[PDB]
Amino acid sequence: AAPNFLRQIVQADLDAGKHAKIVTRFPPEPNGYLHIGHAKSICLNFGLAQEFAGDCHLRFDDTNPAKEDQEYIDAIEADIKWLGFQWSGEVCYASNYFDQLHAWAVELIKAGKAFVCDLGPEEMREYRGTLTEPGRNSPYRDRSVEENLDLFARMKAGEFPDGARSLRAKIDMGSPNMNLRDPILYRIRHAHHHQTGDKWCIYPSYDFTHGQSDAIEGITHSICTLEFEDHRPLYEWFLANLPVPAQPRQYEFSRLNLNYTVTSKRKLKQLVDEGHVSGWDDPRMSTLSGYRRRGYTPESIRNFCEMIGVNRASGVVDIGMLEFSIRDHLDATAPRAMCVLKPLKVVITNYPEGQVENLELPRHPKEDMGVRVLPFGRELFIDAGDFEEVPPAGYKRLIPGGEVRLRGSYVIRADEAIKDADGNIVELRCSYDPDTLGKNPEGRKVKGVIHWVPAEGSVECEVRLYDRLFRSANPEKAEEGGSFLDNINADSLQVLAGCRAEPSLGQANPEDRFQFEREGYFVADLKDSRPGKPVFNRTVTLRDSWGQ
Ligand SMILES: [Cl-]
Repeated sequence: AAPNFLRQIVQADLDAGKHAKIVTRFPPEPNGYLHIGHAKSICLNFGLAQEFAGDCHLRFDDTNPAKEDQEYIDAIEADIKWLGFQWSGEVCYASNYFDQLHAWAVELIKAGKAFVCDLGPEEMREYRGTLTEPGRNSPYRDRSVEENLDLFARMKAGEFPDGARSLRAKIDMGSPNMNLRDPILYRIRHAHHHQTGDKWCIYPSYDFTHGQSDAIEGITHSICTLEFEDHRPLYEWFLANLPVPAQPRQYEFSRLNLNYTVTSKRKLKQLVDEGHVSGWDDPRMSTLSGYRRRGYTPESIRNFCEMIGVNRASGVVDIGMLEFSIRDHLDATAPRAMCVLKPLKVVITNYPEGQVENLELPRHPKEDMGVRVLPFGRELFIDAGDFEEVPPAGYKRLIPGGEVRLRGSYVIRADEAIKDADGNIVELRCSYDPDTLGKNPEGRKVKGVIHWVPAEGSVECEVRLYDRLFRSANPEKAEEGGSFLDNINADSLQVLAGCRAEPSLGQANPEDRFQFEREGYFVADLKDSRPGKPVFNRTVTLRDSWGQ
């Protein structure tokens, strides 16, 4: 619903009679798992290309030599495919461009627009200056082209140890823009690269790789977050001073800032490494893997991204919007079922023992989704919460001598509560009114309707009740001497054993989603569900409990 300024930019080109296909890219570093914030970038880059029949590349920004790239490459590809998108052509890797990048660096040296600098980090930082205090030229800035070429070649050949010298662009140490103050282009690092192995011991900087990768790929619209807005002059400087094959243009959008959420790599790691969650794909984690395992649908995430739009204004999005999105999608699309979370045995005293009625309940109140068969008979389970000896005001379920409707079934009456030696109710003996199937009793009213399952045929199962991992809107903000862990929601997970699902749920497959009557929306966990024995995660409650 909200405006998307990039959509309007592309449409204006069309309105002006321009027919060039758009080419976007999603360019993550393969060094972390994606989170919900990345879904906005994914929906933006792939979605724009889809909308206008262009291309979106997947590019791994793998310029850094690291050991565990493949783990992250695989996970990132799986998230993108799960969201339903497809990159055009082959997967791209920034490391594929190392030869060309090095060639272009030599061109800058030859044009007197780059130099080899020997300054150590202390001097390098001191010479850099600040936004208010202008920097100083490196003492090596006036090296000859010949000397720069020789030193750079010797860097590439592996002559010097890590950090001994770097190649820098020669721009302006007095620039009000820090990125134009002779930025580093190459550093020495003797390290094995996941793609190119031991071939390189010089590696290019983010800025030297970024726009040049875009040009090589023929990117038309290079989309990044506002964090890199002040990099645009440098992005443009390289394109203006290199014989690049294309002139991609950079656009910046405001990142997704959800409340109640942590997305920072270091805090996520601590949550995982210290056992606050089960792993990176814990249903409470803001990872895309976590969101999937929670039961969110790709539709709900794409719908949410569409709803918040794309703009250049920083601002917080309430996580209730995302919770609404999955609520809305599952309300419309998910089959209904009954699962008794806290079972209480019920005996229908005037129901003939050994007899059964096979009631048929629609899987959806509106869609043509078939029926579930619910055997009704003498032995049932209801939720223990739906009977009270001493009811609170407004209570609408079972009380002693009182009635309740069983969903899609009969009106029953609580006639005797059986208690154990400790005073716990272990059985509720009820009568039913055989004239009430699909009919209200004549001359009296029944206040409430509850879910229920047959005792014989119910599926025993584990149900995990999930809620927000954090209980405050800005969890990273803590009191003096505290941390973000102080804001953890102690009620974020409740594991229930011995729940009683209707028989039809015995045929649930991993990732099947349901509305559990009067309880919420649930998914059969993709890892722990096995045939005949689902394990259910609560995806979201029926209605908002947190407010805003
Ligand atoms: Cl860098």
